[PDB]
Amino acid sequence: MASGDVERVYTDKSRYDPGDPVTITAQVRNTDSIAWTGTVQLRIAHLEDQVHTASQTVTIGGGQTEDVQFTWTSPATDFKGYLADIDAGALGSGTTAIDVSSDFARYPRYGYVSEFHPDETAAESAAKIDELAQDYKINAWQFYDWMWRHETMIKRTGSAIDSTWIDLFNREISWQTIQNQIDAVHDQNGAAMAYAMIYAAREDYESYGVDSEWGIYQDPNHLQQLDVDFGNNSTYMYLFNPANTDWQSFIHAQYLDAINTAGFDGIHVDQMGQRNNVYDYWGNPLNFPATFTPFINEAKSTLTANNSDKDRITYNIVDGTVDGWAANEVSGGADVDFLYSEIWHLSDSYIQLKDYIDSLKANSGNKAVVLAAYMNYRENIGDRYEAESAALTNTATNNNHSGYTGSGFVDQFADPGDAVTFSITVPEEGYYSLVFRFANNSGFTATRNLYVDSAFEIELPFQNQPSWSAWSHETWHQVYLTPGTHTIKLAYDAGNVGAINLDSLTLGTFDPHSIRLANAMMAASGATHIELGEDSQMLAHEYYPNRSKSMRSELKEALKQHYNFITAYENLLFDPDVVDNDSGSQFVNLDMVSASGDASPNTVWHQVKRTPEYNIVHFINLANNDNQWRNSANPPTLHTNIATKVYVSPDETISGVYLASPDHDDNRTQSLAYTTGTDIHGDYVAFTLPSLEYWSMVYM
Ligand SMILES: [Ca+2]
Ligand SMILES: [Ca+2]
Ligand code: NA
Repeated sequence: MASGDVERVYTDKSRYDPGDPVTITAQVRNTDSIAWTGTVQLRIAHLEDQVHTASQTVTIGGGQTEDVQFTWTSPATDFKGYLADIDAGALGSGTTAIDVSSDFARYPRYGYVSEFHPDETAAESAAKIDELAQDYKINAWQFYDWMWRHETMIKRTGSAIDSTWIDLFNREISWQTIQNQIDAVHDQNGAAMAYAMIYAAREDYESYGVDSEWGIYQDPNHLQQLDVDFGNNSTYMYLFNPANTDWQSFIHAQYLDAINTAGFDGIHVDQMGQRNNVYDYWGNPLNFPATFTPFINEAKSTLTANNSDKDRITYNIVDGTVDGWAANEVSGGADVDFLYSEIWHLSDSYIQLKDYIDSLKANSGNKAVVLAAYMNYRENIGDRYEAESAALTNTATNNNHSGYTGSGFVDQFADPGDAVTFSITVPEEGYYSLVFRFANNSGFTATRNLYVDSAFEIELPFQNQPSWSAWSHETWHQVYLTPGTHTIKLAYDAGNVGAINLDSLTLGTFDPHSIRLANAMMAASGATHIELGEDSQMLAHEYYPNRSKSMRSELKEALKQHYNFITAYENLLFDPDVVDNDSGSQFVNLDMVSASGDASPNTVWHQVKRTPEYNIVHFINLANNDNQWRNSANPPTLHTNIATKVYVSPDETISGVYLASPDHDDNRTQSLAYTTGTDIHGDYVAFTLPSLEYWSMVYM
């Protein structure tokens, strides 16, 4: 009785040049008591075609996990996704995608780095980079808030680069850590993109060589420069004019310093979004969104002159939507290598988001599109533990303010020696986000010390709110926990301040249902999603270090599948020749399953696309859910054996009907039996979809 499983399959790089050798590794576990000897088979497909096989005999000891490796010379034709399948017979199987692309900008799969601690060792830097590359095919990383000051990015004493420096939120950043992450990125053939603002400088900017004549103002008399107040009467960002050629000259030299000193491949240029009624120093009104494209193009040219292998650029189109602010200007005129857009509430539905991605493509000559679209934003979702049901220590229960959940909340939480002790149960080893719902109208920030299984973790702040009924869940802390029972104690110890009312503790959890639907919708429309970073953290908020939610292992598995599916089938998703097919919503029929062509709520949404070689039908299952992409969702209504008709041209040629999904069979393509026929409505191909859970793709 042989037994086991392939735990992980990955490649040595997230991207390859045509002709590069690819090393594919199956991590194969023998779960039997004794050693297994057997054949392990590699099959590599390109879409429906089997292109390579290989075989070897291996022995794997009882209870052991062994890396089984194959090597493959990638074919010499550029821009090709493949699927590598490793079959170990009785010990199971697994797949991974292979991406052959000379230019990552064609198929960006963008993640992030936000943590640059001195105590992060090279091995830890390499492990978080390697995990993202291996499991999600990430080929580019945005290094978020690596810089010292927004206008002076590397901190120097004379000509020596400081070993560490302190960022705008008082975080300690190590130069060596940044460098080690960059090298680990390059070891995956990745691109390392340096975050920077288009137009920002920190306080006292006159001392760092920046002229206040370059700024932008709320009035024509240069009185009030546009700023961001961080609310401590000290830390500000001041805004400047992207059209001003001296600001350009200063800030583009900083970009080059980042390229040349750290080895970044390019610049991720951010902005704050829509500002109205804006003036330069001299009191001239600015067409503000029209300044961005000249800045970007000059930036691109400056970067290309410095180093044409490390000249990458993108610019964040904030609050993206059809004809949104700066959207047509940037997508239609700016030499970004790929488009990037932060989505807020002007494209809330699937179809609105689709319409936006389509317009970015049409404007830009089918550039890649990456979307920042923070899933489940501000939802206090996950396992909830009510504070009034916890173990109380010199604190009591009450109900005399509006807005609590459960039967009440903890109050008389104002003195040293007072505490609240939650007793939680977690189903697996991993990160858990402790999210505290509380009130505080003390007039000032309160603080408590947090303890986990009796041992001190950290001191947490609790911001003051306008009233005792304005609750907040914006105090959170992530911890790493083993399965089963744990104790979570919030304490007023000596040296803590303020009174607070405590509603609950929630284990902040990303919802997989929404996340899988959104990712499917974006990929079916030709965009990817910046969401993964660090050691499989996910973006919960625009400030990337926010850990207010954590992913559970079932979501991490689904994301691995999804991210490999969009790499292996990248030629049917993101190539410039992938276009919507003109025909409307009676192009496709699903017998006795409600469907739409327009992402209607509670329907199987079908979308028909085509290349020169293939016709493509996407099915995205919105059954049991609405049409809004961001918000947590129900499990979709599972469908089985859907009698499907796809109406086709009488001319069009048809060799077979192929099915693949990130939901079933490790992204492998399945050939489906089908018939051709004609009826009242026209010529069709008929076939049965065996199942539909989130997203299935049929090609022919
Ligand atoms: Ca409560
Ligand atoms: Ca929804
Ligand atoms: Na139907």
